[PDB]
Amino acid sequence: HVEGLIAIIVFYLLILLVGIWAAWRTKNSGSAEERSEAIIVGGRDIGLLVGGFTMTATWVGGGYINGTAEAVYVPGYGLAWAQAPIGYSLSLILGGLFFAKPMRSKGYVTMLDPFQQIYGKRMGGLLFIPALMGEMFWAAAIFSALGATISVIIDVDMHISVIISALIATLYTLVGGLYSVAYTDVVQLFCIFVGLWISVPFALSHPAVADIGFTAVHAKYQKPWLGTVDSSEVYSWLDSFLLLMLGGIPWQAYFQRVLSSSSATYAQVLSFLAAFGCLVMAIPAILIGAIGASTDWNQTAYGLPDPKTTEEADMILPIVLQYLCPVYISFFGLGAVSAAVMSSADSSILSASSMFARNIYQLSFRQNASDKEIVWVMRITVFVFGASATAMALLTKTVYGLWYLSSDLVYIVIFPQLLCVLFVKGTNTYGAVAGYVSGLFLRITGPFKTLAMVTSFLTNICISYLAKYL
Ligand SMILES: *[C@@H]1O[C@H](CO)[C@@H](O[C@@H]2O[C@H](CO)[C@@H](O[C@@H]3O[C@H](CO)[C@@H](O)[C@H](O)[C@@H]3O)[C@H](O)[C@H]2NC(C)=O)[C@H](O)[C@H]1NC(C)=O
Ligand SMILES: COc1ccc(C(=O)NCc2cc(C(C)C)no2)cc1OC1CCN(C)CC1
Ligand code: NA
Repeated sequence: HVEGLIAIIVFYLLILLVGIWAAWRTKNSGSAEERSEAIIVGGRDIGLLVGGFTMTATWVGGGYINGTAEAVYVPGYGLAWAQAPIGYSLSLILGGLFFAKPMRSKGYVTMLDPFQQIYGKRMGGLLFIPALMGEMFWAAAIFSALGATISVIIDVDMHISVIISALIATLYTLVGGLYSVAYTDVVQLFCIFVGLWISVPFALSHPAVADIGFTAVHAKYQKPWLGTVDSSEVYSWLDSFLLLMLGGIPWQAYFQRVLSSSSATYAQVLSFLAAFGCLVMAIPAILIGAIGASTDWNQTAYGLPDPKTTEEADMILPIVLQYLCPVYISFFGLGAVSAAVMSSADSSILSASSMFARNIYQLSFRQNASDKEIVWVMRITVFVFGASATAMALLTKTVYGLWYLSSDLVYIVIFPQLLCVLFVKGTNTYGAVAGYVSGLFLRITGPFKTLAMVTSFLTNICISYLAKYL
């Protein structure tokens, strides 16, 4: 109620102030005669602390902490079917092991730079379409989820909340660039960590909560929360896991921090330190889900209808932090959830705008452009993309339907091409078109998600080698 609103106002004011202050601090830190790169790659000196904070904050936002508890709470699901915490960590480990050093060693600026140099500028432009939709729909889904969460916590209609959040996210982003985004994520990580880890001890001691050890393997009010994977569901489980594991890498939000580190060796340690952070920040969510599963919602104020019978199972974590915690701590908990839902919007906006500013506007349409023109183009693009994302979140009712399609398209199309450029020699632009056509055809017409990725990958190689033989 009042405590939640007081937390939100303070948190957003602090974030705005830090974002503005970072721009003043770091306006002069860059190549003095190349201002276009200073707002994209950041001057190529970010250490272990700031890098480790921002890389962790990128991957631990969105629906992570609010859908990790829901999977544990809902009967028929459990720890077996909560695959985000393990998918993200394995994706980060694989990235740091195999992809991070080669990309940073060659000193690229954007993810599309490898493609345009070998395949061609036209093919680099064609691969811009799948990425831009993903970056512009992840932000829309995040904005919708934030509105839902805030309308549950307090009563302010979705429009004002989403508009006020999006304006603040865009304002410091266009003013600062990468440095504001990186310096504003330390506050978010500290808020989330402190709130969740101070809330969890108080919830566990409520008289209504039972023993989470006994509930895990024995049924008291509902089915055990460890879960079970049936013999029929093995392949669906593997496909769902592989989507997150092998589809989180080919994103520019990830490659904007791999390419902005001091050296190749410091671009691996950040991934290895973010893999640990993803696991560290997921334990309180699992614990809150287990609490919610073990609780008896008849002595608390929520009333006899259980949250999953009233059809509020997406908001189990706010309900626990509100009803099973004292107000002093509920303040910190609600601030933490509000910080958690908002984490990965600015990174997506900056990632979407940087590629259009560099690869599309500069390198293809207008090569002969000064740095001032490109700076203004980047700022205008940031504003337009933020406005478009907010409008899509508020008006259209098909945000998730398009997010699901774009997520599949990225994993089926972009990932096979990245492997081919980085690790396979002899590839041509005659096989890139074949892969791009074959993946799209199978996705649109008709586990078939992973089989399309292998068909897209294996059609890239055979045609490219065949074209050499003609
Ligand atoms: C949920 O909480 C309620 C309290 O809000 C409790 O319900 C208890 O259930 C007992 C049944 O063992 C009931 O007691 C009976 O009440 C009738 C009148 O309706 C009376 O004629 C009987 O002699 C007997 O006392 C009553 O509904 C209620 N009892 C008390 C003392 O509150 C209980 O804690 C929980 N119930 C469930 C179904 O989860
Ligand atoms: C194929 O790539 C992904 C597939 C699924 C997810 C995922 O988060 N799913 C659960 C979910 C939904 C929601 C709502 C907001 C809609 N919040 O969480 C994320 C994926 O890539 C991200 C990986 C981290 N970073 C690079 C951004 C992209
Ligand atoms: Na961020």
